[PDB]
Amino acid sequence: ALSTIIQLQDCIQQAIQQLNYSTAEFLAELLYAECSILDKSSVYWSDAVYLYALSLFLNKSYHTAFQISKEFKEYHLGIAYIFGRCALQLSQGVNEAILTLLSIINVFSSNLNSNLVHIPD
Amino acid sequence: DDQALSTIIQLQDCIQQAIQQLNYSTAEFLAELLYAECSILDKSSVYWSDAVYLYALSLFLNKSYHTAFQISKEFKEYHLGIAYIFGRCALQLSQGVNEAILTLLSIINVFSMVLNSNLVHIPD
Repeated sequence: ALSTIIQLQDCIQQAIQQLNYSTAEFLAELLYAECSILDKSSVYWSDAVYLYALSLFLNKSYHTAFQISKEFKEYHLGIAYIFGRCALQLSQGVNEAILTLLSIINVFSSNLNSNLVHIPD
Repeated sequence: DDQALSTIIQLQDCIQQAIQQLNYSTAEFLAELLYAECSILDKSSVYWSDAVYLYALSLFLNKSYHTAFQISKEFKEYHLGIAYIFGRCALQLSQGVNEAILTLLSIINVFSMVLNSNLVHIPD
């Protein structure tokens, strides 16, 4: 049952793209709950975590997305970015974000391609 | 004039790129620059409307709701996105809601000036 979660993630993309906030809260949480059970290391799990964390961060809920991205910052670059921005907003856990973002920078330096919305280059 | 249009287009792509990421102050400055540059061009041309809409969106995004509300109130009828920004500001401040209603009712009833555009956050 991956078509339904793909459709709902695309729906989340469309909703957040329409500058609609707290609409993506329910759908992001639905994706989080659905994908927490199927796997803990699949690409869909990381995608759901990242979309959820984006939804909480953009809806003035920082003290939750903070820890949510803290748990799985090392899996996806967008999760680490959300963690760092929420750390800047809340002035907490700066060092861990520094280490994670330094590590992703060295990966580019040393001799990741998800195209989801609001993903920084 | 040959390069004048290219600069405006490049600036528009720059603002869309900046808004796409969570980079808002740069979007603020770039939208301000485009809005200032577009002053010479006549109100009939689309570019003024797109620049005003982008500036209003950037002002709304930066929590400066009052300035976005005023700017959108100035040219609310020209573009649909300006009306959207007016409605968002009206809900956020509860000021001038009646004008927002008289604009949105007309824009919704007519659909079902400039109505469609390729820019970011163009409402459906």
